[PDB]
Amino acid sequence: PTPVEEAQQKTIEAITKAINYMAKRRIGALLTIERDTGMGDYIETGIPLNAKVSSELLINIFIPNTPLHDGAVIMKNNEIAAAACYLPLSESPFISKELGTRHRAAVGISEVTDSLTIIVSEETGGVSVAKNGDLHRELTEEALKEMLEAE
Amino acid sequence: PTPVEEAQQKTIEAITKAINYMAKRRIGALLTIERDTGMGDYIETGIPLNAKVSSELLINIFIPNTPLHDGAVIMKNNEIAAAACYLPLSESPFISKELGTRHRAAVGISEVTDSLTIIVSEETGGVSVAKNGDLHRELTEEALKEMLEAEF
Ligand SMILES: COc1ccnc(NN)n1
Ligand SMILES: [Mg+2]
Repeated sequence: PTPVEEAQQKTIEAITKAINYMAKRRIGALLTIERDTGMGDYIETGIPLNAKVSSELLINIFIPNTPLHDGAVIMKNNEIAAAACYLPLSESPFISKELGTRHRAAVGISEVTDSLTIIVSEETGGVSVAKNGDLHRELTEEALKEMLEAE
Repeated sequence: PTPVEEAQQKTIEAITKAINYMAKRRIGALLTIERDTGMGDYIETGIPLNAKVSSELLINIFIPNTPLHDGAVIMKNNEIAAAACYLPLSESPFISKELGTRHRAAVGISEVTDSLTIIVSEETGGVSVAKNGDLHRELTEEALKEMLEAEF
């Protein structure tokens, strides 16, 4: 593997470790990975970080009742660009009616960008991914890894 | 003021806001500001962040029972270089006997660098600074801000 490929794999590993920790503890989380569609306007609504990715930093960001947990982390160029960012809420009538604004925000950004967003539910610890306007629910760890590698 | 001066003032405002929040809630914290003596050897022992400073990130780092809360945050100019860093423990007899590892680590790094370290006690909420081998305890918010402004 090249240094770029090793860097992507290390980032995937950091993401999945953090997601698993939060799912176990039913900590709500919202993590959007910018792709070809720029999301600077949304990044600018949050707290700037421009931080190296680590599972530890991701977990510390989403701790309940802390400054940085309310909103979305947005990742760009293999770094955490900002935390506590605003995402647009989807008006789609085809999202499961039991879900709240976290999932609607993930679907909403997925409607107007090619980004991939990961959501951890605070009600169940379930893990889902929003892309292209659809929400993929009740993912296993292997399913999430496959989506991150495919992306 | 120059951009460098404005950035310094922003970083001091972020630090003081974080320390004040943590002091009020008895959140233990250990925050070393690198000066002219390079601290790379200690930065390398922690989790790399290389992150822009904010009061919100500093507070989130030290929340008890989280991955990044144990060990020192080391700041380099206007960045949080790393968290959960090791610092050497001082054996100075002028550290109050009731104080724990955070204060001893702060004095310890202050004996081998020109850095300024801020400590929040999880027992009392009191704020102290370690510099040049000396620990100064029970600082007011004004005293801390003045110390930080004088450092730059
Ligand atoms: C890290 O990926 C995932 C997905 C679904 N559940 C979990 N852990 N309970 N991890
Ligand atoms: Mg006194």
